[PDB]
Amino acid sequence: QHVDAESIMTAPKGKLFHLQFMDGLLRPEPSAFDPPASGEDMRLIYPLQPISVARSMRAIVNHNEVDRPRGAVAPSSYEMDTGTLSRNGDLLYSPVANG
Amino acid sequence: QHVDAESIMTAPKGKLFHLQFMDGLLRPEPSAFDPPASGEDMRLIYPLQP
Amino acid sequence: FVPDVPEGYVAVQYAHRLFSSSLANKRNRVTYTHPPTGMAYPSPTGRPH
Repeated sequence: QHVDAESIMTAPKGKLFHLQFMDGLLRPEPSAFDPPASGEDMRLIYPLQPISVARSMRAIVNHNEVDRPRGAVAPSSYEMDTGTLSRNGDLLYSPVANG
Repeated sequence: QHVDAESIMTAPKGKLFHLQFMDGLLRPEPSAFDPPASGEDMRLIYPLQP
Repeated sequence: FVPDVPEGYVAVQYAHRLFSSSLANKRNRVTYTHPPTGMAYPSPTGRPH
């Protein structure tokens, strides 16, 4: 999809737009000897806030050179602390230190 | 084409073999995230001269 | 018969951390990094005993 700047500057307030963004991390590298292509990709519209707020993980792949790909995101430790049911019925994470 | 080592060690002298060699200079680089393939390429026969 | 391990060998516990993808002559080979020397060997050939 593409959002025209025209509609962005001319929609009534309360229209809910749906912008799309590429994560370029996993984009293929060009072959070393392949001729340059003409053209330049461009982006006119941008967020004012971080967009990937729901992101748990990213780039679950190996890189053949570096120990981990840049921008790779491990899951938070909290996703995996099963913790304990408490006597109340309240859930708890595991104690961080004894006592 | 491929030249079996058997024929190389067992042809009568004066047989003219036709070996082939890859120039690997222009070989494509693998994608950075693509999984390793199993296997190892090998070469048993070599020249003694350029 | 259980063949004895030869004099030059180094004991090494298997671990998923030892093996990895790597570049080596334009191929994504399954490199093994020897825990003592730390050296990476992409090829099954030529690795330390």
